[PDB]
Amino acid sequence: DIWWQTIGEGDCHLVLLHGWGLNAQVWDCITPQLASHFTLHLVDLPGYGRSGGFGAMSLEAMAQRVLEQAPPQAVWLGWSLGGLVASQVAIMRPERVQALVTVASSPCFAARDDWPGIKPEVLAGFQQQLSDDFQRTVERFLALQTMGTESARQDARALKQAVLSLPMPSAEALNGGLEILRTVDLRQALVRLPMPFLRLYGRLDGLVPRIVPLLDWPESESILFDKAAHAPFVSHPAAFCEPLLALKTRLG
Amino acid sequence: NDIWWQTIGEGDCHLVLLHGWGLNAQVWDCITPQLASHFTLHLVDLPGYGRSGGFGAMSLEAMAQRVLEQAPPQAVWLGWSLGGLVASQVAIMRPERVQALVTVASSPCFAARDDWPGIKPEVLAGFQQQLSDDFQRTVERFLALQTMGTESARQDARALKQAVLSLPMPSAEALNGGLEILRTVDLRQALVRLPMPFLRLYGRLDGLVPRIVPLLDWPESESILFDKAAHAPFVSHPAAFCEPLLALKTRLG
Amino acid sequence: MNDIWWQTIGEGDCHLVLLHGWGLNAQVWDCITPQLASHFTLHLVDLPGYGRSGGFGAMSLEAMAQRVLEQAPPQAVWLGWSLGGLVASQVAIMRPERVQALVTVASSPCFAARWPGIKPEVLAGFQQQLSDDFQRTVERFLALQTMGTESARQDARALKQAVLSLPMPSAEALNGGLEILRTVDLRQALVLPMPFLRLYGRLDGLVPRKIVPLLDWPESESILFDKAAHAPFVSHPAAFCEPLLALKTRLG
Repeated sequence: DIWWQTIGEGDCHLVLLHGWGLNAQVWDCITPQLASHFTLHLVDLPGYGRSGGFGAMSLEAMAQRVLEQAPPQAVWLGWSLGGLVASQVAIMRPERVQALVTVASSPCFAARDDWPGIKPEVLAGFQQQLSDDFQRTVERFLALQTMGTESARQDARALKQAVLSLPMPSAEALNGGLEILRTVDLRQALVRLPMPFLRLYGRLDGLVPRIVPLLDWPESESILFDKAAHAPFVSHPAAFCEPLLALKTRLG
Repeated sequence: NDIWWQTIGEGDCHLVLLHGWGLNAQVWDCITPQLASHFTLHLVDLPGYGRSGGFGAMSLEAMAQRVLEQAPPQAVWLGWSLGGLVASQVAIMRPERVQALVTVASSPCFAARDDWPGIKPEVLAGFQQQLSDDFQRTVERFLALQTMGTESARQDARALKQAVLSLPMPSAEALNGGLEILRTVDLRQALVRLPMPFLRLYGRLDGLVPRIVPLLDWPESESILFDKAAHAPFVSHPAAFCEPLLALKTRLG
Repeated sequence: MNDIWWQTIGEGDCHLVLLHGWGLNAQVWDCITPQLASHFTLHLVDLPGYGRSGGFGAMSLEAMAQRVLEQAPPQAVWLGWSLGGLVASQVAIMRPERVQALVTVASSPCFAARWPGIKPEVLAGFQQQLSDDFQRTVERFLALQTMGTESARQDARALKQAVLSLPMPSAEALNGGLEILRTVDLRQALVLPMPFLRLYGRLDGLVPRKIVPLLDWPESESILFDKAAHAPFVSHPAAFCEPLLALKTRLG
């Protein structure tokens, strides 16, 4: 069904959800640093990577399918689009999420009134370009996520390699992904999450504008990566892991 | 177990200030009015020092944990000398609490090690024994050691001495433990992977923390050397000390 | 492809040449170059015969080091993995003014036993077996360089990925490299006027624990990783970058 790979054997399970257009291979470089401290669940989201053969679906539905293969309890970490999925799971079944971690994610990707974000028509235009130029629209959207850093070239290639080492996902899965980002808004639903909530950001993130407002989710904690863009775990793997190890400990 | 903690100022951003070994939060008396309009200022007496009486010797880890417990959710943390190791330890342990790390006249590894400049262990050991057998003479030796070499040296040591004479000194055990922290702690590798901004202020003439280019090659941190300051550049050169703090607030937004 | 492929990454103004091992290419450094590009100008090399430098054949260890030198910077730290640790070492014998420091990782001066090590006739086996079953001989030799760790099957498929995404090295060059391992002893020519850092995996099958005799090289330093086998920068990235960053502090 859903490509799912389990690695390591700590008593704390960690579910890692990638972002739009990509797959679990994005975690290749931090899985070695984590697998001795967690049982790690590498997931290709439904419609993505080796989980082809799903079309579009609602965020809720994406979260129900990943939930249906998850361990009983686990820390849930979502990167970007994956951050919304991991968020939806915490909303739907809080007893399953010992703690929620989002990486370079926004509860509401599209700019709303007095809420920073992407212009709803920038993203709408990205769905049109996908019709006209499929292959190069995915590559251009991923090129956006490593821009701005003193590492952009090797980081853009890490992402680009990870989409090109597998057959492209369906164009309907991806367009649906873009729609989720365009229309989803979880700011309120997370106001009262009952479990530990850790939000990680990159300062130079061109998609998720740098946090102070979500800080004012008073129970959640946030870390801003000062020299990272939209993929802090690629450009800053060692700073990325350490708050996760600290988080396993705090749970205890 | 509660720590002396005074919040002053009416400023946008939070700034925790941590004094060095043997002193107390009064060392900041004469820069707080220039910072008061830009930061909410958190003036702390480290566990076992000054007004947070009744603590003995502890590890840097326990020390940083006790301070962090009365800390605001998110602040900029500025450490002077040993306070710099405390603030650094906080950065490492609890990055979500630390908007930015600043150290003044402070070293990640105070004692000289191989290929690493610092206080020679035997010189530190001599200071300890001197402190044990000849307390008040060694306090004066210490106060001179922080101000020596600058245009302003006597006036500055007098200012530091005022902060010493007017509060309870730390217990014999707290004193010895803190020297043992400086003797043993090495945070060099630990601070490579810090996620937040890291600003390091130094005095060119500082005789306790030698003149910086090894640490710059922490490539994501920044460093500033005041040509004319020694170990207390916020005493000797208040105006230049605050400027990079305003620049930091600009960077954080 | 009669050119040595050579890529430069970073702005750390200390230079660091990275030399891969038998069969592999610079892609094996994919997960550590982020950790190190902030601290070094990195030169990723594909040894001649391998990776993107495929249009070469068999050649002596000194021919290899000479070809690799021609495109190397004026001065640099030279770090070699496995077979690459013999190219590095050779370079710090032919032209030591070019080499600010020599680092070897899970490598030995004389790979074949005499002196603990690998039996010579079982490196004859791989050479012969390489003609009777090309693919599985390569796979089985590569498998030796990761097995022995808790992460053996992740680390193994990291190496296979790096091999499969580029042209398979020539049987000639692959045979040539096995020849270097089998024949060469550099134990005597390394008794050497630069700092000499030596990195080992306790669980390394191909490289035993000849460390304690090579500690006697009285001015060579050695570090053993207690849970690494032949590929410790893959199995343990963090513990691998730390000694490199402290070596850079010990210069300058």
